[PDB]
Amino acid sequence: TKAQPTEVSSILEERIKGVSDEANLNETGRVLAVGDGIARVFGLNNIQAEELVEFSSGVKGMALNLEPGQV
Amino acid sequence: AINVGLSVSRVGSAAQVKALKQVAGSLKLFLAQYREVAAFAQFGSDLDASTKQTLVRGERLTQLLKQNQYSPL
Amino acid sequence: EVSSILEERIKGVSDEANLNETGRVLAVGDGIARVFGLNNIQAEELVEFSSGVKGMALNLEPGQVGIVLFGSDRLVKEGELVKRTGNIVDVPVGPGLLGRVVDALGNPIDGKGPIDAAGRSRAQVKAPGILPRRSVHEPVQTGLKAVDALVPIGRGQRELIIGDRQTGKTAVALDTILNQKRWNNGSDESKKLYCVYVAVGQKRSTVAQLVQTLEQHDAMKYSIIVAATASEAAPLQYLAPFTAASIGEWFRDNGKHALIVYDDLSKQAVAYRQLSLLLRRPPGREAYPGDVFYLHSRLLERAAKLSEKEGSGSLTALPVIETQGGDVSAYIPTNVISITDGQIFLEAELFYKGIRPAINVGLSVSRVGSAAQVKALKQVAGSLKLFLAQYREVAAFAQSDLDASTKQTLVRGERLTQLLKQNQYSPLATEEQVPLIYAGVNGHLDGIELSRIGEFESSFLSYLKSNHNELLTEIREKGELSKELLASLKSATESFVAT
Amino acid sequence: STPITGKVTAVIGAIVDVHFEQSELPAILNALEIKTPQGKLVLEVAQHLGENTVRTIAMDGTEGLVRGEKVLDTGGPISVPVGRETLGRIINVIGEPIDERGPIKSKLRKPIHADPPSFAEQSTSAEILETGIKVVDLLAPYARGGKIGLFGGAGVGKTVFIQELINNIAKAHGGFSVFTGVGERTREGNDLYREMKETGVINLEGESKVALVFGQMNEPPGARARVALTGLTIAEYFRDEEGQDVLLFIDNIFRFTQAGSEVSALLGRIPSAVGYQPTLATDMGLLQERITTTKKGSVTSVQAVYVPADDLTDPAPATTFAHLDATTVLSRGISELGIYPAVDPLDSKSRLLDAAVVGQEHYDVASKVQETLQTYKSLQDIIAILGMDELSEQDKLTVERARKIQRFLSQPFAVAEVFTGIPGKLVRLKDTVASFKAVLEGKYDNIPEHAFYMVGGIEDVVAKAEKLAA
Amino acid sequence: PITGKVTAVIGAIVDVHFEQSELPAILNALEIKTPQGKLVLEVAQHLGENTVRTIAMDGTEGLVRGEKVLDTGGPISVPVGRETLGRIINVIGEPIDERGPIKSKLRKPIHADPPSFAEQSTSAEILETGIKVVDLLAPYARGGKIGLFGGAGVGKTVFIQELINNIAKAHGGFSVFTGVGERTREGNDLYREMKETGVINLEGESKVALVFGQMNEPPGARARVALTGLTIAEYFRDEEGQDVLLFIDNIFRFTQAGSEVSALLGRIPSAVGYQPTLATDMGLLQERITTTKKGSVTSVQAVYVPADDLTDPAPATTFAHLDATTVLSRGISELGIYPAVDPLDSKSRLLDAAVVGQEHYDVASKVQETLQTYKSLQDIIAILGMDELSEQDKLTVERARKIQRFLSQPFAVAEVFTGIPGKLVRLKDTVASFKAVLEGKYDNIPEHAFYMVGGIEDVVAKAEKLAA
Amino acid sequence: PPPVRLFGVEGTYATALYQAAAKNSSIDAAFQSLQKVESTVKKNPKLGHLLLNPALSLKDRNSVIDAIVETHKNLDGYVVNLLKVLSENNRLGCFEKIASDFGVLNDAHNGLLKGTVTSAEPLDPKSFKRIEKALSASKLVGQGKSLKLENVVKPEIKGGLIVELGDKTVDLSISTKIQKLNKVLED
Amino acid sequence: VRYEASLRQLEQRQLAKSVISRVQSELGNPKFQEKVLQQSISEIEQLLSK
Repeated sequence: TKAQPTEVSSILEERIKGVSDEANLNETGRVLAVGDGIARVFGLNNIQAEELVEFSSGVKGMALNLEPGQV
Repeated sequence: AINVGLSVSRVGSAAQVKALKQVAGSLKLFLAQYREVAAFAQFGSDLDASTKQTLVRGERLTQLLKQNQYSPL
Repeated sequence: EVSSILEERIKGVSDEANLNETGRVLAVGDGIARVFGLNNIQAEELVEFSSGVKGMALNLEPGQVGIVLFGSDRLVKEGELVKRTGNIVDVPVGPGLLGRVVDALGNPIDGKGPIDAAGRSRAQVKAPGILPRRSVHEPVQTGLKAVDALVPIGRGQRELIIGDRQTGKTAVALDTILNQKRWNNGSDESKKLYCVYVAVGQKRSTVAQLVQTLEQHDAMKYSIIVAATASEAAPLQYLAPFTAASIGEWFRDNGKHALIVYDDLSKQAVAYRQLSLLLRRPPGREAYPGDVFYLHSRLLERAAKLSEKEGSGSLTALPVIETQGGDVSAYIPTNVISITDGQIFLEAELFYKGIRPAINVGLSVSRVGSAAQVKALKQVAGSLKLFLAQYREVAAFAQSDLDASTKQTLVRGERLTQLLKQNQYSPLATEEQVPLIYAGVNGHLDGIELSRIGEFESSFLSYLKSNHNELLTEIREKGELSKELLASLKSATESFVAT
Repeated sequence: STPITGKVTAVIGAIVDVHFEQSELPAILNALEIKTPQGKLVLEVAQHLGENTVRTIAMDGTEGLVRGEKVLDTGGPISVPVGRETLGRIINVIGEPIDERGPIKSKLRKPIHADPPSFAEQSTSAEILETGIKVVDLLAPYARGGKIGLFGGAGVGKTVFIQELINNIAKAHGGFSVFTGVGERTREGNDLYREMKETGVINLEGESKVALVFGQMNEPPGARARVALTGLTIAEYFRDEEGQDVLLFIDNIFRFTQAGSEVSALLGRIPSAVGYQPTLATDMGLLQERITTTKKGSVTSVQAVYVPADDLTDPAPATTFAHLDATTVLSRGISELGIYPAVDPLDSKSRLLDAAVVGQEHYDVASKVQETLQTYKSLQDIIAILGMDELSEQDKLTVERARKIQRFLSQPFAVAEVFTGIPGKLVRLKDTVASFKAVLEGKYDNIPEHAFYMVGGIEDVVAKAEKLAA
Repeated sequence: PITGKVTAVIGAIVDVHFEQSELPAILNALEIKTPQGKLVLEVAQHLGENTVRTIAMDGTEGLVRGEKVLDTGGPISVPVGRETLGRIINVIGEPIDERGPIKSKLRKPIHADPPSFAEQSTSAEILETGIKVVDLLAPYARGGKIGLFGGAGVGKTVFIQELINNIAKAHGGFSVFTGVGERTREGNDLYREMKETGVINLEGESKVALVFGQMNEPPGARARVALTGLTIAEYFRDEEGQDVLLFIDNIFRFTQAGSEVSALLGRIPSAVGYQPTLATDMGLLQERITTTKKGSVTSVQAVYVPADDLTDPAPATTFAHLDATTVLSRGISELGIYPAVDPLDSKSRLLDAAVVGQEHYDVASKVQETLQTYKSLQDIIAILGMDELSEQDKLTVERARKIQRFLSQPFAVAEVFTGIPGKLVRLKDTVASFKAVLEGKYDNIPEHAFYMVGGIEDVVAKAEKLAA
Repeated sequence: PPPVRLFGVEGTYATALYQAAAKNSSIDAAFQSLQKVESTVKKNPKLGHLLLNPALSLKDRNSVIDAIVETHKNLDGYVVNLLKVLSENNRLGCFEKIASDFGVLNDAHNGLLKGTVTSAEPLDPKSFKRIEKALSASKLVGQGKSLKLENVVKPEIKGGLIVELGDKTVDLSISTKIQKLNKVLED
Repeated sequence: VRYEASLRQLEQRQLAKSVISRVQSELGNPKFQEKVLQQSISEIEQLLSK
């Protein structure tokens, strides 16, 4: 029914193929849609509010919206 | 507050008292001409008798029109 | 009887089996049928329905490909075939559309004459190179004295006719088509502008005058009128300037000239707005789409004067832009004004003042202008700019009585202004524009009462034809005034002023 | 198989969605009917949203639409009645009589939609309307074929203008007419219905000289939209099949524009031109083309138009100005001044005015008038500041004739016996041309300004010179 | 590299879906093989899942979802060097002028990062020209932005041509004239004119290189042309240490095109109907323009007002970046003065006491003051009459009129028309002239005998020739 | 991997399920178990009504899953991981939609084509076979992907037939021809 | 004169509805079987050629 940003085929294919739904949603994230000056990382559910994340690219950014499934 | 310059009834009148139509017969033209004459009157230009006629008549009416709160009659 | 003709046609229709790719409507609303299938399909390609409606594919996306319907929503339903014709929108181009009023689709809607075609060329193409170009220097005579001298007209030279609503916009334009009859009559076909009037979102009633007036003056045998009317849908109106220019390209490529008068880009914009908003395209200025600029720009940059290589031909243009009381600061006027080289700006006041055309030539400039101008007309109306120019500024002084100087300027300006008041739909030759202006400049017309100006004009012309039609023919064909003609020309004005 | 069952899915004001069954295959422009206590609610399909589910506009009340309640499929647009026996009856937007004299008689029926006549069908004007109102007749006359538009603000006597034309012109011509009321008050309908019953333009027997089609504003926004399409269809029937000129009248056609704007946002079509339907050009365009002169009948509409905020440089009137042949402009000021009607002298313009079509004398006279008034208006500035005695003698005389002309626009009407109380006048086209000319030639500047105030034709102007002297 | 199939074609916004590993980086250039030439698309978002969102540089027509796409590995690479000059190039760095493939030894990307803090213009610099009016009253600077004002075809072309000419003598430098919103009819005329006046030579090398961005190419090709010319300039600056002058046309049509690029990508075009990323884009553009240790690019840009407003967002953002304004007008041209410069509207924020030394500033203030006082006096001097002049007052009149005429350059670009041999007057020599006129040591030399000459040396000749 | 990607309208779930069990080659097994659990949901009237109706909490959707797996044998544990992922995301609103889209993916990747041969009437088995051949001659059906065709009776074609598959059709229906025949006798 | 003009159009319109009248006879008659099959085989011949 509802459309959700958690309909991502790369996320979905790994949740379905086990009882495992990814341990890459703890203290790690993997980037998705990025550019326009705003970026969307999937996971990071152990995170703090107004925290700094450092991306492996030599760019760091500040979590603004902690949403359930994305930051 | 009341203003009669931008107060119109599109369809037209028939709803007033018969007596009030006669007495206010040309009241509508006087007030409407007066505005235009009044505007001219402020530049300080010398005005001919036709213009000063309208200006003397109009002004007196306007003072009639004016009212104070809570006078039903 | 009639049935027999129809019987002839019926037999010529058979069962047709093979058909290519197809889609089925999922939901259709507001002229936006949304189709399932059509994976592999060209950008903006034509589709033909099973109910015989046509469409274009602005939206291509994998879930659905969002067709835009050109016709009725009442013949389109759910679950209907959409055959893929396999051909991007293109319309026939030929010489045969001379004397032919065609709809946006190129077929005769007046019911007069067949379409002799040779090729079909796309509505959208791409504008030639830098090397396919040559400087603008070819005159063109509109038959109005003011336009040809103050802000000359040229070939592949576009400049506006932007003005207020029903102030005789169409009269500024119509005079020019009627004047192009002059070259047409002869046989040098590198001087023949085959005119196209493009009525976009402009109703069939208005156009019926437009055709009628052409027919009376025998001008439907080279004028072409492409019509996408007020009633006809937004694709047809959106595609009406693109279809018309393309007809002109056949002429232009074969080495010829032709002329396109667009009426009006204010209405082209309105149609793009209707399309954008139903396909939920980005907003912009004034609630018209932000990407309107790109539309106008593509159309106006094909109007150009080509190299000799490309046969020494051009597509001359004259867009007509409709203003809301003289607003030029308005988003759609503003785009076109920058793109095009020159403007002509008609004025509401002149109209009310009984001067019709109400063209106001002070607020007219042409960026390229006089590089395309007859030599004859440059000599006798250089002066003419400087005389009318002073008179405007000195006409900000109004009557009691004034300085000896100031009053003189008004007298000179005013006789010239009444001279340049002309009746509409009346063109003029080069041989009759050039003598009159010289009379104004040299003050043999500005020594004669205002009331008698109108009289003077015809008398002087007749007087020149009776005595010496040799000087007029000489003037015309040389294109220029020589010291021997300039001696004579003064002599002649004197005898005429005497009577 | 076509289901005859739909169940309603969402009532959100006028918007009513239906859930049709397997195989239906919905098609736009159909009519769905729902049985209701207020009759039969008609729904004109204006979208299918897919999977047998339409999103429709209501033409009747939805303050009693029950969800789950069976929705039949009727198909195509609704069919009203046309004929000559459809005259002088009051016909509803759904085609039903609210004049309550059995059904509206038929022979043939046609639907409220009609395709617009092709280029080959179109033909020019050749007849010249004469309204009998001196300002209209000299400075912008109308011709049969035309799409006349009565632009003005509010308080400029819009209904009264429309009323005047029926009082004169309607009786006169040999054709029948159609009066269509779009979104108007319950007072105005009744005023039109009584006044013309008495004048015999409405008669209980058929074969009249008007039709009445009252659609009102206390009916949903879709009904106000399709009251107009309904009346128009009667006029097409006249024109083509029954071969008679119509002198159609519609009122107020802004209720038609404003109506489309309401259901535009809700159907999903985001506003354009700022607060207006993005389909403004084409809806107008379709409407206007039906009203024309062809190979038979000549249907010449007189359309009322409402300019909002008294400003006519706003996008909704400006778009329309193009669509209409013979504009007039009216304003609050002129009406109040005692000059009836409030039509402005320089702003009344036709695209049907030619110097030959209305004849050379007429043209030359109306041009002189346009000049003299325009000098008057340029001089207003000078007179305000400088004074009136720092004008040249040529100028002073133009002021004087322009004042005479300005009060020579004033003519009382019968239907403006709610203002002056002096009956109407009929003024012939030649009589306007000759009396204006006389003023301008300087031979009829012996006549004062007030003797051109409240006059008819020429005979009248002479009669008023004597009366004031005594 | 990696390959993928086009999975959308909405508008001129094409999304391409690639075989799963990674997507192109942002700003990279993609090449599409089609029978419509090539179409170079530039990535301006990553939608995720190995898909992109791109803007177009070449019209979007003759595309089909399912065409194979190629990833270059970075921005669009334009040729650079001194084998590209006098030839017109569109946004992809290839000929419009049809003189045969425009190629050179090296190519460089259109997008680059601006130099370090250390390598910016950190101290004042002066860029010497031949014009007296520019060099006195508004000194052109290195890494300086001077926003040109007025219309095209009244002197504008003459002014552009002149400065290109001055630079070769001064350094050995080059220029690149970049036309944004360029009309194709006009473009041929500018290239033919530029040949005639001697700044583009049909045989080998030239001076100016032309970059045209036609309107019959998408909004992105109007936007990225400014970047395309910049790369050329920089090559001279960084690897050949030569000073350059980089023109832009109208900055309205850079703004007009960028709004479309914004609105289309997903973003909102709000900034009074223009892009909200406008300031930041001018920031990228005009901070790679600067004086490095080896050379310097300087920029002349053109301001077009939207409806005669200096209070709008687009004029405003430009006015902050700009350090001087030079104001051509027609009134000046009609008094027979070419340059068309207005010395009353000639101003710089690099006209100071410590930026051009004290002497230069203090002469400029007087030269400004004479003309200002002459104007104030002239109002009532004309009305009262030319004989109600004071002794004091007519001393101001006399000085001003000497200065007015003296400014004119009979310069090489407009040489044909007046018939008078060209002039380049250096900045030091401008200042020096103005000192002798201030102390009235040429009040024996008539006013009109300052007509069409340059420096101090030049007017020695005209004085003799008037008397003779 | 998928035979072609399908996105949106709860088919992003189907694509993900397909590719997940495709990389493990347990697609027959996915199909069999999905058919089994769906078959018992559909033929229980309220369970096939109120399970697509997403009127449940968080906690309840989870309790639904537990009741569903009593009717399921637990033949495959992936279509049961699909029930768990739907219950966690706060939906159970479309079940046959996720199913049906998955159904398309499995047998297209395998190679099975779905055609329709709508006709107004029942037709010869000779015809089916002849058409089946007509297709094999042509490039729609080259093998590597099977042929199945379904004759349907729809009075939506009222004579004649329409062949459909791989969006390439041959349309010899009498209805369309009746419409053009009208058009010319209306001039 | 108007109706006479109208009548030549009506005459054609009567033949339009007549097409519908033969249509009824086709779906009642075993033309419903035989011509559907004339239609089927031609589709077989065209499609074999692809």
